Amino acid sequence: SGLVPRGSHMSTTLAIVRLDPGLPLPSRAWDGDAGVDLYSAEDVELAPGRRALVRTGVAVAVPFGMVGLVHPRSGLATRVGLSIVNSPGTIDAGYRGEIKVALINLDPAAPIVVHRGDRIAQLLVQRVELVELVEVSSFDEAGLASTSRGDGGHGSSGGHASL
Amino acid sequence: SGLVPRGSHMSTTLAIVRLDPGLPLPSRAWDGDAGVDLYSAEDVELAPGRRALVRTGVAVAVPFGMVGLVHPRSGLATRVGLSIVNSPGTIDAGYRGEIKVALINLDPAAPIVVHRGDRIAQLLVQRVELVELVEVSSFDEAGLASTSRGDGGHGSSGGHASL
Amino acid sequence: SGLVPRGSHMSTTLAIVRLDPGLPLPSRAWDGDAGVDLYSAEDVELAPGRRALVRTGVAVAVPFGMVGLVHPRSGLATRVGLSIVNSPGTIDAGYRGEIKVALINLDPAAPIVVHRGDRIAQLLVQRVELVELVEVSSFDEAGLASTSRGDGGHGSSGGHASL
Ligand SMILES: O=c1ccn([C@H]2C[C@H](O)[C@@H](COP(=O)(O)NP(=O)(O)OP(=O)(O)O)O2)c(=O)[nH]1
Ligand SMILES: O=c1ccn([C@H]2C[C@H](O)[C@@H](COP(=O)(O)NP(=O)(O)OP(=O)(O)O)O2)c(=O)[nH]1
Ligand SMILES: O=c1ccn([C@H]2C[C@H](O)[C@@H](COP(=O)(O)NP(=O)(O)OP(=O)(O)O)O2)c(=O)[nH]1
Ligand SMILES: [Mg+2]
Ligand SMILES: [Mg+2]
Ligand SMILES: [Mg+2]
Repeated sequence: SGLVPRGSHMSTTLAIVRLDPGLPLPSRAWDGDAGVDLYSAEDVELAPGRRALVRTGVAVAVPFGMVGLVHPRSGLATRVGLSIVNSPGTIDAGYRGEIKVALINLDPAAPIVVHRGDRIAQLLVQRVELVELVEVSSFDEAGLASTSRGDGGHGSSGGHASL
Repeated sequence: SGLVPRGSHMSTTLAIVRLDPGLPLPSRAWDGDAGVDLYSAEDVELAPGRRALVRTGVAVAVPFGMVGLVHPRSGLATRVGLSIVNSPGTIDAGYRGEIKVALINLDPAAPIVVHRGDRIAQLLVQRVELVELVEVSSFDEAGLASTSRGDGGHGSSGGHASL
Repeated sequence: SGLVPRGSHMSTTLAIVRLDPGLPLPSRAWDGDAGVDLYSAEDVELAPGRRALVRTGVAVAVPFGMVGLVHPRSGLATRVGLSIVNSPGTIDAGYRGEIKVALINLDPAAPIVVHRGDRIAQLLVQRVELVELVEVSSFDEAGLASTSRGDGGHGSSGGHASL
C-alpha cells in the first residue's frame, strides 16, 4: 500500500478536513473512477421543484492551478430526478470553507428524501488554465487565422428537427 | 490522413464499440471542437418536466487517468429547453457499459421529440487527477498559508442585487 | 506586474474582444479562482421556469487543444435558483462568435431580474483531449483487461435508499 507505484508517482494529494468526523472520507467507488463521492451531513426532504444548500461535512484545499468540480450522481438523477443547481459546482483553489451541494428536485411529483450519510454528489479535481486575458480589437488584428467554425454556435451544425 | 502530424503526436486514442451499428461514429462538428456528438439510439417524447434515460448505441474505454464528460448541446438547450439531469455526466475509466444520456425537458409547455439518429449530447475526454486524500485536523496544521478567498463562497464576491 | 513569475511561465493567454466595451473585462474574484466572471450585456427578467439566451459582450479565442467552459455561479444558484440550461456550456477552440449564456429560472415562484453589468456566470479554460476514435468489435478484441467497475453505472454502487 504505502509504496507509490511508478505510474502513480505524480498523483496529486488533496488536504481534507472532516468538519463532520461522523462521515466516512469521500472515496472512489471503483479504481479509476473520476470522482470521490461526497456525503450529506444532513437529513433533507425536497418537494418537487425545491432546492437546498446541503452540508457535506468536508473542507478541502484544491491545489493552486487546479479546480474541484462537484457533479451529480447518475443513479439519483435518473431514478428520482435529483440534480445540482450550479452543476458543475466550481471549488476554487483558495476556498477553505465547507463544500456545500445545491441539491434540487427536478421530478414533477415525488419528493426526494436525503439522509445523513447518503452519497449525494461526486468531487473531481482537475488542472485549470489560469488564463491571462489579452484584449484585442479583433481576432484578425491578433494575427489569428480564420476558423472553420467561425461564429457558428447554438445548433449551427444541425442534428435535430428544431435546429 | 494516416500520418499523425507532429502537433498531434500525443493525441489520445479512445476505443469505441458501436453497440448499435446503424448510427454513425460520434464526430466533432468542426476541427478543434471539444467534444464528439452522441446520437440517440431511440425515439423518445418528453413532456414538460419529464426525463428519460436514453441509449446512445456506444460504449467507450476512457483511459485510466482520464474521464469522459457528457455535456448538453447549446442549440437544443436554448431552442427547446433540452437539458441533462446529471450534467456533466461523468464516465469513469473503468466503465464498459453503454453510455446513456439522462435527457430532461425544462420547457414549461412544449414537448420535445427526439428521433433515433438525432445528436443529443456531446462527449469530451479530459485528464483527471486521481487524488490521494490527506486527512488533516486543520489547514493551519498542514502548513497551508491563509488564502485571500478564505471561507468565502456562495455569492461572497457580489455582482447581483440578491447577493 | 509585467514580469511573469517562474511558477506562471507556462500560463496560457486568451485573446478576448469586448464586443460591448461598456462592460469590464472578465476577472477572477480572488487569486487562484478557477474561472473569470462573465457579465450580462442585457437586462432580462425570467419568470419561474423561463429561460433566455443572454449576451455577455465578449468573444474569445480558446486555444486549439483547449475548451472554454461556462459554469453557473453558486450564490445565484442557491439564493434565487438561477441556472444554465446547457451547463457546463462548451466553448469550442474554433468559435469566434459572442459567448452567450442560456440562463434559466429554476425557482417555482419568484422571478429573477438580471441587470446589465451583473456577473451571471464564470468561464474556465481547460485542456481537452482531441480524441481519435478507434472502433473495435469488443473491448476484449482490443486487448483491454476486464475492469472492476465493468458495466456498472447509474447508481450501481448504492448510497441512497432509491438505488
Ligand atoms: O454556453 C455556450 C455554449 C456554446 N456557445 C457557442 C460556442 C460553441 O463553440 C458553440 C457550439 O456549442 P455546442 O456544440 O455546445 N452547441 P451545438 O452543438 O448545439 O451547436 P453547433 O451545432 O454549432 O456545434 O456555441 C456559447 O456561446 N455558449
Ligand atoms: O458547489 C459548490 C460551488 C462552490 N462552492 C464554494 C467554493 C467556491 O470556491 C465558492 C465560490 O463558488 P462560485 O464562484 O462558483 N460562486 P459565486 O461566484 O456565487 O461565489 P463568490 O462570489 O464567492 O465567488 O463557493 C461550494 O461550496 N459548492
Ligand atoms: O451521463 C452518464 C453518467 C454516467 N454513466 C455511467 C458511466 C459511469 O462510469 C457510471 C457511474 O456514473 P456516476 O458515478 O456519475 N453515477 P452513480 O454514482 O449513481 O453510479 P455508480 O454507483 O455506478 O458509481 O454510469 C452514463 O452512462 N452516463
Ligand atoms: Mg458513482
Ligand atoms: Mg456542437
Ligand atoms: Mg465566484
